[PDB]
Amino acid sequence: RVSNLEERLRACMQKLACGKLTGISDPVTVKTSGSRFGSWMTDPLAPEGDNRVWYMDGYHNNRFVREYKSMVDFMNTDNFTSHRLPHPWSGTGQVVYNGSIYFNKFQSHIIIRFDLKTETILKTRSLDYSDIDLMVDENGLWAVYATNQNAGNIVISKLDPVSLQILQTWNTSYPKRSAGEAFIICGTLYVTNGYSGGTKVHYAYQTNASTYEYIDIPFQNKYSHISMLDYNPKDRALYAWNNGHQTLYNVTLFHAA
Amino acid sequence: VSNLEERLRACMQKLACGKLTGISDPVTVKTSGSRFGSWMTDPLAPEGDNRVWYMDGYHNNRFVREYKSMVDFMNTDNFTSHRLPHPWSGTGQVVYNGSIYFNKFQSHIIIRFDLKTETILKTRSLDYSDIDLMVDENGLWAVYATNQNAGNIVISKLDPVSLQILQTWNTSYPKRSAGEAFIICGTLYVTNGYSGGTKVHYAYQTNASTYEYIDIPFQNKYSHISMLDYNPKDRALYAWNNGHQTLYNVTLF
Ligand SMILES: *[C@@H]1O[C@H](CO)[C@@H](O[C@@H]2O[C@H](CO)[C@@H](O)[C@H](O)[C@H]2NC(C)=O)[C@H](O)[C@H]1NC(C)=O
Ligand SMILES: *[C@@H]1O[C@H](CO)[C@@H](O[C@@H]2O[C@H](CO)[C@@H](O)[C@H](O)[C@H]2NC(C)=O)[C@H](O)[C@H]1NC(C)=O
Ligand SMILES: *[C@@H]1O[C@H](CO)[C@@H](O[C@@H]2O[C@H](CO)[C@@H](O)[C@H](O)[C@H]2NC(C)=O)[C@H](O)[C@H]1NC(C)=O
Ligand SMILES: *[C@@H]1O[C@H](CO)[C@@H](O[C@@H]2O[C@H](CO)[C@@H](O)[C@H](O)[C@H]2NC(C)=O)[C@H](O)[C@H]1NC(C)=O
Ligand SMILES: *[C@@H]1O[C@H](CO)[C@@H](O)[C@H](O)[C@H]1NC(C)=O
Ligand SMILES: *[C@@H]1O[C@H](CO)[C@@H](O)[C@H](O)[C@H]1NC(C)=O
Ligand SMILES: [Cl-]
Repeated sequence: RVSNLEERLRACMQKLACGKLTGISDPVTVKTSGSRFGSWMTDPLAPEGDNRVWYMDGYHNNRFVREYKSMVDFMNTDNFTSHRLPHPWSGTGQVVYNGSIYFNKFQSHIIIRFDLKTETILKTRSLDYSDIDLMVDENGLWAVYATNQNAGNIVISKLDPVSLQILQTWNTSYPKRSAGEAFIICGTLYVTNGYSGGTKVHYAYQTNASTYEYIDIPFQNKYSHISMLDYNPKDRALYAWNNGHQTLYNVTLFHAA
Repeated sequence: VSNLEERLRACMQKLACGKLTGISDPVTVKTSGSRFGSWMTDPLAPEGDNRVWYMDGYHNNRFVREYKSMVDFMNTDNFTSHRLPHPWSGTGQVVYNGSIYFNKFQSHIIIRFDLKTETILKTRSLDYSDIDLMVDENGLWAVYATNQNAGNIVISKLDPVSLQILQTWNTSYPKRSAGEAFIICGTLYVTNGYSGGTKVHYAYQTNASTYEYIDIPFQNKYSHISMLDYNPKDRALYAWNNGHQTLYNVTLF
């Protein structure tokens, strides 16, 4: 199938162009709307003709997902379609991946896969261990959280996007309490210092080698508070919810291994 | 489809790249030919095309043996011979994308010869086995020594169609002292000699334009090696070992 090879080729090229984070560009304010907390994103596996933006206000008591037709439509207008999820989410760490929205069920360790076209829950899984951050990079679906197994320290888990089974789990040394926002680029989890004030990326955990090291990659916090910061492997950019603002960070990568 | 299948393979191979860390014990594929020669398979060949190309001698020969597959090559002496328009020199030939790239007899002339049409597609002279052509995950290469470089090995990235020199690197390694050499993921590995206890002890990364001396031993099973080339498709070192056809498995990192 031609459509299949084009998917495998695109995925391969993204992995081939993988690097380690060295620089974060200046943010471009996409839109100014919503409350203090929230999330906005696009589907990294969406077809070329699919540039839809998915938008979710708040980190609690909300079932409604906004669907904008395009990126330009999301900037200049407010014409969107409201989707009512069967369950409200918790936190701002959900992702739209391959036509489905993956989110954390309100006040629970339960991860839900919800098909946005069929309007149907496809899978439901509890970790039994924004408390849970779901994210996607060049390698697939991820889950970032914390356990009492660790000393409250951040935990990474690779998830099968269909069965939602944990494929592999990593222990980190970074305590979630002192953790700002986080994002995974090319299998390596980057952790920021805080949510408010001046923000920098000062922690990096490579999952391929199970090693961590302390870095220092500054990026201006254009506004007071950052409630979401997620990486999109297709755009090679950082999606951010910045205190009622939707901002985009360009990203540069340098590496060979 | 067929184009995407090849673009996917080219991408997957590049993704699995890494610097050489090990060379396994060789496997004797066949015992034939004179003391010098070269044998290979087209890295950009379809899955149904497992043909083995065979070139006996290093001086004034113009006949290439074509075996239908690895099986027919290993277990049979049934082959069809191709007559090249010009004799080659040395054992630094490569069969790339249906064409044989060889150095014209006693010259700096590289000839691209399509084996199906039996025609010469391109002919180019360089500035200067004197010229060794090889293929890795990145395409076609030319390795030799120049006059500007103090007899040191010189790498040139070639355009497989126009035989144009895209980029040139000058190593710090004298070709006279050099044994056989091969390119893996844009890095020239140079052996210590053709005979005795052989080992890879020089690696030049063309990407960073840097070099480092190493120590990667491998079994020179039949004492003398006149050909040693890397094939990015099956990730193995092809070798003409003193009238013997051998294969080395390679581990990267
Ligand atoms: C994303 O989801 C699509 C389906 O929406 C997957 O497409 C399937 O691809 C396989 C072969 O790769 C086919 O056998 C299936 O029939 C396809 N599904 C459908 C419904 O046609 C695609 O593989 C998914 N991609 C990832 C990375 O999970
Ligand atoms: C993450 O860390 C916890 C604790 O640091 C690990 O749990 C330990 O597991 C070992 C055997 O694997 C036991 O001997 C210890 O008694 C456990 N300690 C605790 C406090 O539970 C856990 O296995 C680690 N997981 C991963 C994936 O690294
Ligand atoms: C190997 O040879 C084939 C055949 O000539 C090349 O295929 C050509 O690909 C280009 C674009 O990639 C097309 O425009 C041509 O029509 C193709 N040729 C034919 C005959 O269909 C292929 O590109 C070559 N590969 C390399 C690496 O040189
Ligand atoms: C290089 O390694 C490959 C894989 O280990 C070898 O291919 C295997 O050959 C054995 C026979 O001893 C088979 O049982 C395996 O099934 C083969 N593997 C595959 C993936 O088909 C290959 O023979 C080795 N070649 C050399 C020259 O060492
Ligand atoms: C990122 O850089 C690209 C290339 O110049 C540009 O097209 C794009 O608008 C930039 N995006 C941001 C958010 O700066
Ligand atoms: C070595 O290569 C560099 C890079 O192109 C070039 O400037 C220099 O002249 C070369 N030296 C010799 C001796 O070839
Ligand atoms: Cl990767």
